Amino acid sequence: ERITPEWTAEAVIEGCAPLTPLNMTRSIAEMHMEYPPLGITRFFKELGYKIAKKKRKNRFVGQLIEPLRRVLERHHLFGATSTTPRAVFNMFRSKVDRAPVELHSHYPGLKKMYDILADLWLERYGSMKRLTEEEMASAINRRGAMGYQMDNRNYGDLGAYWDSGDWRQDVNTFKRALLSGTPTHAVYNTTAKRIIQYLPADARLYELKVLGGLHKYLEKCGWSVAGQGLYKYGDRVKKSMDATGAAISEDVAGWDTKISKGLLTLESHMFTKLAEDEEMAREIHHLYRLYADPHMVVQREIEGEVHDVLLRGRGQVSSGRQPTYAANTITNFITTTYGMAVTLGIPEADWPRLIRDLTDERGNRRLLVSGDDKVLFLRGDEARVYASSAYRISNDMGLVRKDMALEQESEIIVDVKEISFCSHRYWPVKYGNEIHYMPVRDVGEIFAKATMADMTQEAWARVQGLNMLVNYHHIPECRMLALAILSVTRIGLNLKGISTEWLRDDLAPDTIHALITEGRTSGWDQLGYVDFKDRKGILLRPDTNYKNWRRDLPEKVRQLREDGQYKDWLQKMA
Ligand SMILES: [Mg+2]
Repeated sequence: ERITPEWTAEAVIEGCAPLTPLNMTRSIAEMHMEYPPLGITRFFKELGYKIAKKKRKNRFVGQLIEPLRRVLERHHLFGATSTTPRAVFNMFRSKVDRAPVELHSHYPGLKKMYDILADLWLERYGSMKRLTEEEMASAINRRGAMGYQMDNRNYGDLGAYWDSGDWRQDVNTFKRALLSGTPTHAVYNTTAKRIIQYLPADARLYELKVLGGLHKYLEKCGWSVAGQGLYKYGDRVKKSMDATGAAISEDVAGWDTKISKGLLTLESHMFTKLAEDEEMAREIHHLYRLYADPHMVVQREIEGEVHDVLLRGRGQVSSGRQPTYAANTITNFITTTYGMAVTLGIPEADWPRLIRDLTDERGNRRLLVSGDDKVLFLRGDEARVYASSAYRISNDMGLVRKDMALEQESEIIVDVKEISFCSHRYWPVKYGNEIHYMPVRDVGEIFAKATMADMTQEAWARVQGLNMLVNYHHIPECRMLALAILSVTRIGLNLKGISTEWLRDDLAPDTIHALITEGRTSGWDQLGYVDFKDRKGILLRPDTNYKNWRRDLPEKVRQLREDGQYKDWLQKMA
């Protein structure tokens, strides 16, 4: 039914530069809208639409696991078509087309904590430079799409665009138009996988250049796992639990869709504080003027006609933006620390020390944060105070917790192995005579992510094999699949084009022991396994289906090998 959304008033946040909309006329015209809007969204404002056109498994990994596909689909979460435009628009309306809560009483306290963190980072680490070309080359996804506004340049993917060097002039053109107040290439494209939003490739490279340094501060933070591999997370979870004794690990449903323009105004305020010069601050501020006023093209289908629909929102966070992870991590830390401080009655004059202590992993409160994922660690007495009322503050901000009633008290976790962080739990695994906590999740999810993405298909599989060996060797079916992947993929591929210490053809256990025990242990035989008794549930039961797959893996490896040079890794196991 034909709806005309009325947005609430905007928050006015003292001490912060407002994120005024840009002049979008040029960027809107670049999308070549044809018809006036239908208006069937409740929050997003439709500007117009045009007639469009309806928008596999890696062969190496996929064939290696094929004998297991049945048990993985039945007993695990492997789960294996393109989403129709009808379904795309239905999931946009269900999940994205929801107004953020702009108006609440928490901005002054949130600002205080953003300011404290910014002053701490500046005091200890200095201000933030734009990324260098070399840093940008390390961070790009070479397989990223170009965007409708860039499709008629025929680059294929980001990697080809990057190699051509043409982006150098385009990024400067993007910058100048943006700073004029009338950007080019500022309308988001979307694809369905959830719905991924992304600016054109030139805009994405500019974002990375300006805001990509935020990751460097996060690497210094004891509440962040930025730059650290998954094999380190369990020990961090254990260390945090040992100093506290109780954990609260709650997810927000659709975190990205709930971030307000008010929260974005705070992010911008903080990041301009960090910028290296005044022009950079203006660039960051102008990027956030774009972010807080997102325009995007989403598909739909009515009466058999496929539409490309131009929609305008307010606030929210787009997923296909490289700085998003770092900005999400910071805002998740601040909103969580704020709600905890207010709920526990920590006086505001102690908030600078509180944020320093969280950052230094000192005291008996700890956080671990990655994107929208967080675990809060507290002593039992404070955990009970937190669990019974901190949700009121996040509810006030629209940060509603997933899969629980609105005012349900938080579950207090007291067993380190029940803490979920970054979609894993962590179990103690023996390396020689020491213990390290290593990640586990449903093996169907592990295998699916290793399977669903030329010589880059082979290089991609090989990197999945190296990653699986490093992170999941303690799960027997994962170590086995990893060794099979490394036996069927050829030596000499460019893995770095596709995670530096171990991205090598000559990877050996000494590299893995260096990452986990700093080389106190050695050899294949000191790489631990989970106990046989626990090989069930999320892990593959070691029955005849597993054993037959293992039996036929050497033959399958020989059949999948082609003209390359290979080594036999399956003999490293049994
Ligand atoms: Mg969590």
